[PDB]
Amino acid sequence: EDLPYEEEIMRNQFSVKCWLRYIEFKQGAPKPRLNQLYERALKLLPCSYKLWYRYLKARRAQVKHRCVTDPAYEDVNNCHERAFVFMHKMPRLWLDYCQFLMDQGRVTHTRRTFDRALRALPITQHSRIWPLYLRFLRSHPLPETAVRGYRRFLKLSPESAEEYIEYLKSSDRLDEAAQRLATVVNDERFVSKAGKSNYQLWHELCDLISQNPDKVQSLNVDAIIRGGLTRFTDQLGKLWCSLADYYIRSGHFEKARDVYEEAIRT
Amino acid sequence: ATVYVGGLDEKVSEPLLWELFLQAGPVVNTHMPKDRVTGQHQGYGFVEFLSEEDADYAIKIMNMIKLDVGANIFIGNLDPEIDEKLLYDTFSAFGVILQTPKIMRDPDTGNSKGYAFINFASFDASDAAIEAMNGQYLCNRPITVSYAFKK
Amino acid sequence: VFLDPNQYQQDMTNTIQNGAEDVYETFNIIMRRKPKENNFKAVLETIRNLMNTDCVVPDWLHDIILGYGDPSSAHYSKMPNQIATLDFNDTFLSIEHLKASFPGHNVKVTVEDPALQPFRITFPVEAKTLIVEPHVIPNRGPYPYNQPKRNTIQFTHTQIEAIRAGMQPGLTMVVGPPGTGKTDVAVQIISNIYHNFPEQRTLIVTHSNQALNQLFEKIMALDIDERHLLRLGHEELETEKDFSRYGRVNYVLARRIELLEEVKRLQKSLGVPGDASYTCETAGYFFLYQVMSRWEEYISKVKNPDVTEVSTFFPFHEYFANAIFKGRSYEEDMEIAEGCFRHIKKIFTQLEEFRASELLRSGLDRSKYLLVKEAKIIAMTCTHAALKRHDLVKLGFKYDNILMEEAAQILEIETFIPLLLQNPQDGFSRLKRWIMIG
Amino acid sequence: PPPSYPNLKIPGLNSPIPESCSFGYHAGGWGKPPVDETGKPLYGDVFGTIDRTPWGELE
Amino acid sequence: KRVLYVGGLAEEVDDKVLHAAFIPFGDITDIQIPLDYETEKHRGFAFVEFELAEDAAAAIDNMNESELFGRTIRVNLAK
Repeated sequence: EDLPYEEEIMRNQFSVKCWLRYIEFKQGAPKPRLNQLYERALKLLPCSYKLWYRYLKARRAQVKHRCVTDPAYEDVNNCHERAFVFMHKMPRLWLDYCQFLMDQGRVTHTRRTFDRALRALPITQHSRIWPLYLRFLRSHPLPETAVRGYRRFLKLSPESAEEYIEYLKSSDRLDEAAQRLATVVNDERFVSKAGKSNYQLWHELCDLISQNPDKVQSLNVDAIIRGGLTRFTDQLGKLWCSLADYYIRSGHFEKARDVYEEAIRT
Repeated sequence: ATVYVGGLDEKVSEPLLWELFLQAGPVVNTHMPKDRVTGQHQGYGFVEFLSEEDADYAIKIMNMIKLDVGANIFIGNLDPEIDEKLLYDTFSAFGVILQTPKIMRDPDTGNSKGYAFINFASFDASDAAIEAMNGQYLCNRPITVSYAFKK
Repeated sequence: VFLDPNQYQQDMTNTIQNGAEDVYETFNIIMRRKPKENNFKAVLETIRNLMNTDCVVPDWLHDIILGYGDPSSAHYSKMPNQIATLDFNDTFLSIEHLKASFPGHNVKVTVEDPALQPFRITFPVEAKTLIVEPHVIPNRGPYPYNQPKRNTIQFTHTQIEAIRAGMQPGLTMVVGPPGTGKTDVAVQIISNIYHNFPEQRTLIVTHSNQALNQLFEKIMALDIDERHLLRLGHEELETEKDFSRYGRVNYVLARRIELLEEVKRLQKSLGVPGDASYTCETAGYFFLYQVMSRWEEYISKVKNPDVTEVSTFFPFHEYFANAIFKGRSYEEDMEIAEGCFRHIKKIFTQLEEFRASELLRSGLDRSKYLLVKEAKIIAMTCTHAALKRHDLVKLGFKYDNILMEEAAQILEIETFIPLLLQNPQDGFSRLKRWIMIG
Repeated sequence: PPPSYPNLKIPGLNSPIPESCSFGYHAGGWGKPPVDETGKPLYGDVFGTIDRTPWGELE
Repeated sequence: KRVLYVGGLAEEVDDKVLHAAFIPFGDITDIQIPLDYETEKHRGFAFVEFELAEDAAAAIDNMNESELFGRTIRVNLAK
């Protein structure tokens, strides 16, 4: 049926339905046919983006024995053929190729492609690149804080901000944990802290956990013990935390008697 | 064969009950032998499907069909795709609902972010329900339920 | 009005403890002053803040400022990060001027052809030989008028050493007598820094508006894109162009309109149907779809080679029909096509940079975006900087090189205040060069 | 469906898509047409693969 | 269930802006915007028909109460 398929496409090249039917009819597709349909649809009309992405995914599923060397380049080339098509299929295929193929070297190219799709900025792609960046930083936490800053400085999101704060608190002692702690205890508005919790004490708890033994620059006692002394409103909670902070912050040769006098006053 | 029609809806008539029994399998008995005073539905009924596996899969199917000392339970990762009566019936399998599930949805739009709280009958009721649905299969985002916070 | 919290606390404490009368309930007169003479509080607040931060200054500058240690620890010859080969293309007008700008240096050219002598100078580190390499500036399109201007001031050997010290990292002090060409050497250093380092930002600090007007007039004669220059101030225009925030916003909008029109014309010349007007994002999409694709195909065709096919495969003949190929040699036609593609890429880059003007509707947001990212050279006065240093640090303005004129007319605090106009970078100061001429 | 009754096929579950049905897992679709791990459905096909004029009649 | 109503549109919001802001969820089939011929401006609302009902449902989930032209808009099933 190859000859009548070509006899239809000679007069109906602009019809892609005949091309899809011809690709379905031959159940041996990618011997000549994947490249032929790609060439015909890429020289005929700048359309059929969904069918082209589906065919690229089907070929990737078919040629995945040698997982991705040539199929990855083919999917990337078809994805670059999308000029300004900010769809929910080409970024998905780019992320799939960055997951299967080489990553974190070419994932910079995938991030650049996501930014190029996000130049017109509809909020669908960054909400998929930032979780993809956090999942890709599961072996090396170098760009995790950077994606967190690109999402927190370009999107107001309390749940994402709390996730990034737990991400930077998953560091050694105070590696960006102090910055997220200060940004979470700042509390200019009242929507970000109320995202996944409402107690008006989690910020004091985080300030006290920052007052814990860590390796921050100084962050010694000033703001944390200051706020815990003025607006405590919790019996023996801020007092004990302040006594321990003056107990072991750095040596505490004079801060120990500071905690003792604080206990003698209150 | 014998199936407990729990959260047995008041006006949801035994006639359509038996028609769904047939539309699932062997509609042999649909009965909710009620209070000798009320006449309305008594919260648990006997539905006999004369084949055991028929009643088993019919039960797996017709579950979730949409028929103050702190007895309120918080239920999150919430399915936004539910209705009021169906959610109330699902919650009420282990007790009454003294407040239908108030879904903490955003007000800008009318579409929820995935949390709610529900006043059940008992705290042990919220316990059992939140246990059987702890992490378990919610509609699209799996359930996560327990005792509720106070606002 | 906001009252002094420390002074209010002192007054309240005195009233509470010593029975004093209420000082806040006895004021009967309110005095105002000239705003140009009423900046003492702002300077004192900048001082208190810069004393409350870690004061992260360059590691080669702390001891120098402190008045002790080796005074030569900030020179270019003593910096370990000294650049060997530096592009002084538009600094020297001719090879004789280049050789004569170093009486004590022996010039060794990488080409013997006197017709082959843009020059790059590589320094040793016997050792008094400079490796001079002539270069050809890449073609910028088929438009001969698009060729970049060049400075014509025949700098002396002292000016050459000052410009070289400015192009090298460290602290560079220029002692200029009246009419010694201080503006000329400053403009040459700024242009060399912008051209050798396009990823760096230059902060220009003056004492009065006259020095800034003269520096802008001097820059206007060089190859400096006006889209990266910015002038801050809180005044009578002295320049032929508007370098303030509002002038830059209007110019960016007009250039973006011109770029959208040129993109529509290029689309029409390429045979792409569609009457829709393009924006910056759609312009980038249409570029990466049609222009990048056609350029990649033509490059695979002619760069993977006849002189005729180089023009037969040009996909921008109709786009360049208003202006290409000579058919003499393969290299020349390839360079001309590359220059046309470079002009098109410049159009796409200018559009991508201006898209922020559609991303921010307010003029103040547009000025903030241009000052923080788009601009590469931001100029201002010592007083304006001392007043708005907090605003700069809060908004996130950053800079790599600092050039100051009339430093002999700036107060000490007015010279230190420009060095902390941004936060430190991962524990280190981002400043790379500190040039002061006066 | 039914262990010993079953002679009923469910539409979208054991029968094919009713006219213009939608596959998907949200509220309003058909979901996973129940199939084996080898691809054969739960039963049936959950996906989907004269002249009767009366002689004497009044005008 | 492919056609959704979107209200609260700022005066500058246009068919191209709507296509750009809704295109991320999936291909769009049509955009209809009622305008007032006496003023030449829209009435603050529009109807977007996407190719896919699932893409329209995702766009409804992600766009309702979202920001466009500095203001919150409403997104819902049109009928």
